[PDB]
Amino acid sequence: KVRIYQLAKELGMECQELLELLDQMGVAYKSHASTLEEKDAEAVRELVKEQRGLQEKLAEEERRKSLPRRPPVVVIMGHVDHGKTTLLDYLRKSRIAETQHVGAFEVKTPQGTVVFIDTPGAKVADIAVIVIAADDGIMPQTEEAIAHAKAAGAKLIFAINKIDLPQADPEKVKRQLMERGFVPEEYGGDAIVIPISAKTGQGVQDLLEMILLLAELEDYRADPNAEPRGVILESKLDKQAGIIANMLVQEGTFRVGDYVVAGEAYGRIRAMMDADGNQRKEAGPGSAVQVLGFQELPHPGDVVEWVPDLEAAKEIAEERKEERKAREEEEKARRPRTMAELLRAMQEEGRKELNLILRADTQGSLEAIQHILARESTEDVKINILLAQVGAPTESDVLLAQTANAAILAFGVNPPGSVKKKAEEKGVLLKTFRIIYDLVDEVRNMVKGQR
Ligand SMILES: Nc1nc2c(ncn2[C@@H]2O[C@H](COP(=O)(O)OP(=O)(O)O)[C@@H](O)[C@H]2O)c(=O)[nH]1
Repeated sequence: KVRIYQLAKELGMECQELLELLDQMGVAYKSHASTLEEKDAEAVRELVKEQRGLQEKLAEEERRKSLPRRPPVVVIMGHVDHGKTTLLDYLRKSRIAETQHVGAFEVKTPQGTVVFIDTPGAKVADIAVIVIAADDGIMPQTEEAIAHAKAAGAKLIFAINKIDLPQADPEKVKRQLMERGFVPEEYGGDAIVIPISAKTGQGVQDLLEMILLLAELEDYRADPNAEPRGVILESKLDKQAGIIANMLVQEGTFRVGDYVVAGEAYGRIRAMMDADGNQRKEAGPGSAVQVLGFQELPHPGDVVEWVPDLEAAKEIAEERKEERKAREEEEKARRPRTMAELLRAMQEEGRKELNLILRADTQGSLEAIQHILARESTEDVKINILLAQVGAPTESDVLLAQTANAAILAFGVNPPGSVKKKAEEKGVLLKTFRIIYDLVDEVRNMVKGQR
C-alpha cells in the first residue's frame, strides 16, 4: 500500500519524474495520489535504481572529461651530436636569473607550459622530438630513437638542426624518413617536420607552438585529487641528504607527510624540492619534484604510488619483491641448464619457425615494430615476418594463417566485422594492441612456442 506521492518522496524522486516513469512502465494512475501494490512497491524501486546508478556512471564521465588540462611532457631523442644537449640548453635558459636538477624543467609560454625532460620505464613523455642534424642525416642512433619512441606511443616531431651551417641537406633527411615510411605532412602524410637551428635557435619557437598544438589536440588533463601517482625520473645517493629521487607527477597531488611506494622502494615524503630552488609541500601533475625521505634506491620507470600508512608501503614493496626474488632463482636455474646447452648454443641448429604478419596504421610505424622485433629473435626460435603491409586485415589472412600458422598482429587499426568473426571461428591468433610495445611484449609470449 502506497500513495504514488509518498514513494517519490521516500526515494528522493519528485513525482513529475515518478509518474513519467510509470507512464513508461505501463501501470495505471488516476492521479499522483492513486495507490500502488508493493510488487509495485518495488517494480519501480528496482527499475528506478539501475538508471540511478547508470547516471552516476556518466557523472564519473562527469569527473573524467571536465578535468583541468595538464602540462605536456616532451622528451628529446637523437644521435650523440645532432643537437640535443644544445637545444635543451636553449630551452632551459629563460629565467636568465629569474641549480640541481629534478630531471625535468619548464618553459612557460603564453600559450602554455611544457615540461621537457632533463635526464640522461613508465610512460613519462606524451611526446618525443627526434633531433636530426640537417647534415649527417639519419644515423643509427636516430632510427633507434624513433623506433623506441614509437613503441612508447609517444608522438613524434622531427627537428632538424645544424642548418645554419652551409652544408645541411634538409631534403636528404625528409627523404630518409620517406623511404622509411615516416612521410612528411608536407608531402601529404602524417609525420611532422620542423626545420630548426639550435644555436641561433631558429625553429625553437615553433617547436614550442607545435607541441602546444599537440597538447590542444589531445586535452592532456590531469585531476589533482586522484590517487596520487607519478613515475621515477632519477635516483641517487645524495652525499649529504641520503637517498634522493627525482619524480614527475602524473595524476594526483603529492604532499609532504604522504606515505609513498615505488617498486621495491618506499618512504615518507619528508621534503620536496622543485627546480626553481623553492621547497614545495604540494606537487600537482606535470610536476617534476626532487623528493627526500625514501628508504632505498628506486629504479627508473617505477611508478610512485601513494599509501596511507607506512605498513602498506612495506607490503606492496615486498609483494613486488618476493616475486622478483622468486623469478631470480628461476633463471638462477634456467640459466644453469640452457646457458651451456652448446655454450654459444650453436651446433644446436636454430630452426624454430615462428611466423606472423603485421598490419598497421602507418609504415612510419610499421617499420618500427620490426626494428624492435628484429633485435629480438634471441632465443632458440627465430621468428618470421611473413608478409607485412599496411592497414585492417584479410579473411584470406584468416585463411592465410593456415598455410601460414603465422599469427596476425595489429597496431592502430582494429579488426573487421567477421575477420574477428572468421578471425575467431577460424583458429587464427588475432591481436589488437593499444601501443606498439604491448604488441611486442606479447611477441615475447611467442618464444614459448605458443606451446
Ligand atoms: N652548425 C650548428 N651546429 C650545432 C647546432 N646545435 C648544435 N650543434 C652541434 O652539435 C654538436 C653536438 O651537440 P651535443 O649537445 O654535444 O650532442 P647531442 O646532445 O648528443 O646532440 C655540437 O658539437 C655542436 O657543434 C646548430 O644550431 N648549428
